[PDB]
Amino acid sequence: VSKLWVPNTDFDVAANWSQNRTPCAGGAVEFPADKMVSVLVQEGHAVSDMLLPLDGELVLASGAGFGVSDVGSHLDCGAGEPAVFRDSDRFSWHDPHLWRSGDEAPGLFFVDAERVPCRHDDVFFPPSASFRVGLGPGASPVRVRSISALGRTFTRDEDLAVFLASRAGRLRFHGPGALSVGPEDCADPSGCVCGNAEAQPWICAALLQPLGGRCPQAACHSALRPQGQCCDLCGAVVLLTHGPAFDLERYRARILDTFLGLPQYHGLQVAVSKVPRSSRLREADTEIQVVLVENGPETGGAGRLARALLADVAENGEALGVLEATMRESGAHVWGSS
Amino acid sequence: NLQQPRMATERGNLVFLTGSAQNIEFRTGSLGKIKLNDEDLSECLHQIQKNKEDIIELKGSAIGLPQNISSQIYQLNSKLVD
Amino acid sequence: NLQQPRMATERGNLVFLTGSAQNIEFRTGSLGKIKLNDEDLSECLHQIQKNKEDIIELKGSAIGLPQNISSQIYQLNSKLVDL
Amino acid sequence: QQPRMATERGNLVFLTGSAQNIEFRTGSLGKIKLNDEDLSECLHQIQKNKEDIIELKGSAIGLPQNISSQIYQLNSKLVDLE
Repeated sequence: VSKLWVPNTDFDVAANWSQNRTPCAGGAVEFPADKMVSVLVQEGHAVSDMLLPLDGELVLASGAGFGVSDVGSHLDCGAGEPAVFRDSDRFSWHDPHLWRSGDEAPGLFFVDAERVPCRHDDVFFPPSASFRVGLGPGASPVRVRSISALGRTFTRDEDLAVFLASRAGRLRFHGPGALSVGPEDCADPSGCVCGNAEAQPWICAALLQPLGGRCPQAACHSALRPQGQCCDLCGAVVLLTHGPAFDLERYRARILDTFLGLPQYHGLQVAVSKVPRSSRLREADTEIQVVLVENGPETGGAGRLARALLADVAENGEALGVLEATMRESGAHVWGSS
Repeated sequence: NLQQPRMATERGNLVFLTGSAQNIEFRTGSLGKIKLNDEDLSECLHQIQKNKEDIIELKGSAIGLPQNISSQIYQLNSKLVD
Repeated sequence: NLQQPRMATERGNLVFLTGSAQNIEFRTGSLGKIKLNDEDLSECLHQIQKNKEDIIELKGSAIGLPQNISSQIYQLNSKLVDL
Repeated sequence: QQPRMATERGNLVFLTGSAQNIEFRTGSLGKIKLNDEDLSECLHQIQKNKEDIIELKGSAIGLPQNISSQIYQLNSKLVDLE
């Protein structure tokens, strides 16, 4: 299970410039002086003036170039208010939408706390783009299985601490949080908890930061909040008591291939993972949480699929390794302003 | 209060600028060269040292003695005509 | 663009190309230095100028030498023989 | 291993990989200026010093065996005459 970093600090990407205005031919460029950043350049740019960071680097890949500003096709860019590089400290490790999972499949989604890297995940920062990531305040030491960056794969804390302290690491990793690696594998067929329960307040604070930190209300009464999810949603949650024979990967493929392929379950999305059996503040037990969400204007497809899952357990629970299966569901859909 | 390094267009020329006490350095790997039109700069700058050493030898030869051989011979041609 | 001063890459190499009748200039502050790998530019230029001035005085001394020096030694000892 | 324009405390470093080069290339009338000093003029001055030294060595050849000793036969017979 690989987690890939989505954003970048590339020069030729409009979103990285102040209010999405990329530098135009023959114009002025400014990187904020005190911002430490590594920027990958891949295209040619005619520049009249460019202020570099006090501590940083512009990497010149194949195709990269900087030339003087002429006047012919430069008249447009002219004297129009320099392009400024956006704050390159704005990317948080605990932001769910900055990570992409290698297990993504049709009809499958993941709760918010499992969208950031988990304990047994392999983290990849793509070398095709420069990056910078911050480990937020508090944010108890992130520990993953491995971190790949700059063509290297760190599996030992000794190698990682050397790189993170070096100038190459400090150009790309900042923040007070601690980062570590440990090569252990899960090896439990019933799964492993993501391990981000203690960091969930920081994961949700990063996710809800564009919204002032407040969850938007779900469009249903008695909305559910599954384990690892930041805000309420509409749908159903099935909790399985797993026996020693439960194969979490096979059971997840069972829902995706056997049930979601049926016509009466079209347009439904499922999230399957082992979660703590409790939000209990003190060292609780585990369960298999199945989150069922129906997007679009449909019936209780989530509740109907939830009942089909309980029926499949009542019929094949012994062979599937499920000892007990409960469920809960959200209420009626609200059509106005909540 | 440190001045930002700057790349600018100036009278049609590409210009790189640093602050009061900030350097501009060109650094290659252990097997790389710095060239100006196929000429290796490191060998030209080493020629400065070779030129310095050959001048030291020339200063110690018949040319250079802060009273020239021409000066000494001039003195005895002087004294013997006298 | 491609005819005017520019900085580009070529198979891993960093290339500064001035083009015709234009310059690529690197300027530091009053107290800054320019380093060409391990060589200091200003330190090199000072030695170039010193070598140039030393060559000028060595060249003027070589020209000022009489072409008679060997004849002058025998001249001096044909008079010492006379003495 | 890619070329980069790195900065540290306002210092500007053009850094190149292990076996890569930093190559200045000029056209007709094009110049590379390092703190207002023409790089090509400096390389030519090194070469002119190299060639002026070669000729100065040639003018040092053909000089007497070593006139330094022949200096102490000048004053030796000046002391004789007095």
